[PDB]
Amino acid sequence: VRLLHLIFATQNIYSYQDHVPLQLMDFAYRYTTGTLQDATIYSDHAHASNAGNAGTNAQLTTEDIRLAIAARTNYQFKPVPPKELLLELAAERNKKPLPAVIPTWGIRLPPEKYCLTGKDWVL
Amino acid sequence: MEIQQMMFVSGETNDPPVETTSLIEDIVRSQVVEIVLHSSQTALSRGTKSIVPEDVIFLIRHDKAKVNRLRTYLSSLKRLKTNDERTKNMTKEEYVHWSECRQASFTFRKAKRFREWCGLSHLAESRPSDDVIDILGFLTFEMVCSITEEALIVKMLEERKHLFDGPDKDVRPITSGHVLEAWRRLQKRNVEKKAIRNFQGGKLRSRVQ
Amino acid sequence: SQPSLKELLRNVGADEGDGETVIDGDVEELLLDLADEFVTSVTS
Amino acid sequence: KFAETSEEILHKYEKFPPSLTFHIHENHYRFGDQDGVIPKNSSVIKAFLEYVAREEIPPALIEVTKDAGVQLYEGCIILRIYDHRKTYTTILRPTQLSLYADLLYQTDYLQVRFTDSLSLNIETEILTASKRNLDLSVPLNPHRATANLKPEVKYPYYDPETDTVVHEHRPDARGNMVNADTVDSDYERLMLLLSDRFMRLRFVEAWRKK
Amino acid sequence: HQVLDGVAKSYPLPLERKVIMPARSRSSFLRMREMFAGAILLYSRTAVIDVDRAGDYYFSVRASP
Amino acid sequence: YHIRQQDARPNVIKSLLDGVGKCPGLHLPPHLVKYLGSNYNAWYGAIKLLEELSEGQGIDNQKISDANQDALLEVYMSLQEDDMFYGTWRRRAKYFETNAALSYEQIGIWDKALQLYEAAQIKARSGVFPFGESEYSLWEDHWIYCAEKLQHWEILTELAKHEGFTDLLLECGWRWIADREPLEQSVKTVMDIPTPRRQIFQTFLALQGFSQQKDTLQDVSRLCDEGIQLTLRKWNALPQRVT
Amino acid sequence: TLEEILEMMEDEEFTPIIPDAVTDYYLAKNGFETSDIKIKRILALATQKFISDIAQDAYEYSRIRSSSSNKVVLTMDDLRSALGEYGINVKRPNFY
Amino acid sequence: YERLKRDILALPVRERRRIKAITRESGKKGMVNSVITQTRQALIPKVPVVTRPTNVPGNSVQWAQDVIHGFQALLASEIYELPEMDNLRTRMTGISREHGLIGPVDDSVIEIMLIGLEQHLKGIVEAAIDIVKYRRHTLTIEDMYDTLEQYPYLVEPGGTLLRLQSVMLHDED
Repeated sequence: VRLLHLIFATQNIYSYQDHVPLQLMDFAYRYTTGTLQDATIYSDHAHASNAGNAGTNAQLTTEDIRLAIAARTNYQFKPVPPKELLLELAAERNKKPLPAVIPTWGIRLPPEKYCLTGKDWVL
Repeated sequence: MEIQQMMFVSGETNDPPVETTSLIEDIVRSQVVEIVLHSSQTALSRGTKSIVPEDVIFLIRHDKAKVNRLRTYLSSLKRLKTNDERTKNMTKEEYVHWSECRQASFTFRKAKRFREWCGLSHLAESRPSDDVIDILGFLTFEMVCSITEEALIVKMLEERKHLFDGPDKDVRPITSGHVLEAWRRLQKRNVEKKAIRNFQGGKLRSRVQ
Repeated sequence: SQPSLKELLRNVGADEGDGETVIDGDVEELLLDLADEFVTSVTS
Repeated sequence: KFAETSEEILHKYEKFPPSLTFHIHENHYRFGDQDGVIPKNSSVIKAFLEYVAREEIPPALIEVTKDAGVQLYEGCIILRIYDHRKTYTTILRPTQLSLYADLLYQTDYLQVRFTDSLSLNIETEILTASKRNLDLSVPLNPHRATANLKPEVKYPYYDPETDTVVHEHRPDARGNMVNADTVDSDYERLMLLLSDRFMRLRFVEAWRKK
Repeated sequence: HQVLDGVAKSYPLPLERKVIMPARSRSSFLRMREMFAGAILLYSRTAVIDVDRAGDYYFSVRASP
Repeated sequence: YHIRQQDARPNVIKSLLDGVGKCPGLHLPPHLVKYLGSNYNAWYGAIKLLEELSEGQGIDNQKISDANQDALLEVYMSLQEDDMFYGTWRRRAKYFETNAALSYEQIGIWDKALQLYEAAQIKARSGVFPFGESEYSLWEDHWIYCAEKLQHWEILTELAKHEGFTDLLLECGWRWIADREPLEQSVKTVMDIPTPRRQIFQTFLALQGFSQQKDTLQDVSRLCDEGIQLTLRKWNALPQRVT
Repeated sequence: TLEEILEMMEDEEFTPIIPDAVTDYYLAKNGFETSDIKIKRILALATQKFISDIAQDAYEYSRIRSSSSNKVVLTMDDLRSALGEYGINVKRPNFY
Repeated sequence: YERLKRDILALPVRERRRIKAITRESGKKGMVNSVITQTRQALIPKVPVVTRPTNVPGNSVQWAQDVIHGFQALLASEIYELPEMDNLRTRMTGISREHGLIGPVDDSVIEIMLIGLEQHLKGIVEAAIDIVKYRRHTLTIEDMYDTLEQYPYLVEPGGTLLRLQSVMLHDED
């Protein structure tokens, strides 16, 4: 799609390979199918389905779509930078002292039985 | 689920209260409605409204096939032999009760209420046959027998003068938690050969048995 | 009114019979935290 | 006149009370004008005391401390502890989480047209530099950025018999050893069945004032 | 022509974003917060959401001292 | 056995609790004795047990001795003897400001009684004295007992605005045609678990709705009929001699 | 058993369809070197078996499609179904 | 290409639709897209306070005493056992009021939730057991990190995995 090239133009990336637009459009189709599918399930849920209790009539307001998307981003879609979590977590790590030692001009390795000894693997 | 309580007795064990039997009733109903959902969807995707046996046997598509074929035609193994050999016995009509459960499945005659109690609003333009009703009877019976086996297994894995009012004839084996653990166990996810996409993220899938 | 810990130990004593006794301070805390996160997300 | 030091902040910045006084008498915990008292509740005050045995202000003081004091009460704190077995004081400082909290409570007003990610970012480029006009930017020569004095080493050698040898530090934990730490009056409990065991002064002291 | 280049300034948005915030961190924070709040000076710094017209993304604040 | 539904003449609980007190050596828990004696019958079969534990020997535990005294002091309050209520309290209480205010209150001058309660709580609140869990249910409840004996009904209006319970329904109610709609729904939040007091609020607003024609007559006859039968059940739970 | 299975991989009697060179490349990609030949043939074999399993899934799901009791093509519906029945995710292609 | 691209885009009749999308959308009171305000507004407790234009039913006034009580519970991971009903109920009321609902949780929710929980954890530990031994052993933290590297679809990311990669301490310390 030419409009996908137009959207590429926003990020200064005019060097595509022409498989990307097919692929990303396929992707968005898949994604929105799933989205407005489970939103339709939730529109059914407000319409109180089981093995025969009532009908199924579709409106699909925006709230249902919002629900169907928040569930997806519950386990996907790299969220806002979780800075505070990382700050406190890293303060918990950044708490116990350095070793304050001298291996005296070499490399200090972990002890063997934590080192690997990359021999030819064998039974 | 009087038939299920009889079927639960047929497997091995006795004395479920109403709780476990209503729960098992819900279990079987859910399994079966899912089966018919999938089979109807597949047929209509092939482009036919009538529900058929070829889809449903392939819907199981597993060692689940040899036993089902025998049930239609009429209309490991050492353990099932050894346990039955241990059972061999008589009196107070010992072998007699065994038969009751075999010929009191929903497919025996009561096909109508078995069809109606489960979902039937689906496929309003068509209506399935009684052959599939008998089939479902087979599947429901096998499911009840399996669930009971796992419940007993987990139960076992857990491990003065008489006052004459305790009858010494009452036992309490089976309850909600046992069946729940068993039905977790049976949802062994897939053989795990169907969840090999090991390093990723996200998941969803339905399952039977 | 009514006349007034063995949940995890029962959750794990019934998994295996060859010991496999987990350690607190390293493993158990992980699991408790996972459970907490699960309940919070679900009820939300 | 650089003053971004640790011990000097306590030695010089002294003899004035913008502080928060603590109070201890071996059973309760208190600070400031507190109507109530805190017992040995490890859910809270041990989280506090963990920090205060170090020199970090916890992240959470800031917003109440800000709305309470309009001035002459911030930048850092010192805490006034006094036992009843003396009086003692010791200093606490920021951690970059306190500083990020100093940006949060600014977000409860003017959430729109505020260019948050821009303005509240560039704010730190000025603040962080301004807090710290004492950095130690001074090199020193290694054996690696000159020549004629590259040293010798004898750990990564080649024995004639054995293949090669290396340097690998030394624990005391062996194999098949103990893994880690452990997994962790009923007459009175029977004799206390069905036991189930100053706000109304607050709403009357206002009316007695009126 | 260039009118469309000048117009193409969409600035799309999502609907909802996640925020990675566990129970433990915010719980300790809020706990110590209301402790100090009741000690020095509900009265804490809280949001206000209406039972209706929710589903929005930012809400106002009480800011009661 | 649900309500262990005897609730009849010399029944099982009365005959079991009065058989315990005749044998020394067993010492049934005091808040169960208070519950069994009040709910079924045999009040005086319960004071035989809650005085046997208090006096005589000591039980060699402070937390069994204080839970006995609280179980005793709401038996005396239920049977409305105050002279044994106010004499068990000041035998027990530890401050001086509450041994003064309890004794200025069973005499009956309620102006020097309330002053010694607000001067009792300021002996607390960062005072060094520990003051107990009970003796703090005496300060905040007999400040509001004397402040409603003295008829200060505007001060404890704004007090009961904040907590919010039957005390708001009682003082703001009687001290109903124009403010009926806030009063009617606030009754029905507390009209469950009914008592002989709460039916008088339910009946009276059904009567002043009949005055404006909002409520029909017949309903006040049914509301007075089913309410009297609850007043009957509280009379039958009391001892035989009229006190 | 198991020990026969590495008695057998060594000689030419059982040499997986996947050539030794390609598996060596894919071992190396995901980071594994060893101067044994058994193990590489074995991972070859397991992969061969897994693809055979999706093969039979496709065969049967094609056999259901019409006339239970211009040649065969394993199309996107057959694949959509079998890959789905696994854990392989949804194939929702499109046009326009 | 850019000029020719815009000309070809004008070749389609959607040049008019392209010409109209010049404004700033989200014609609402707002949809902020920043970070810090998302965080803060997703950190403070909310309060479901209600209007009353003509009548807002429910017959049970909204409170935020419940939210404070919910955030104050001795939640899991301090204690050594999965929470019994009461704790979980106290925590939920808090979350429901904090999101903008009203009415009390009805004592069946807690139990189904416990059920799903213990099922979850049995799955996880079964995975780790499938790691360590093929067919007297004892399990560690590293095996659980291994299995949460293999199978991460089990746990939702955030909060704990980052915390998991900050507890892997070395032997001497």
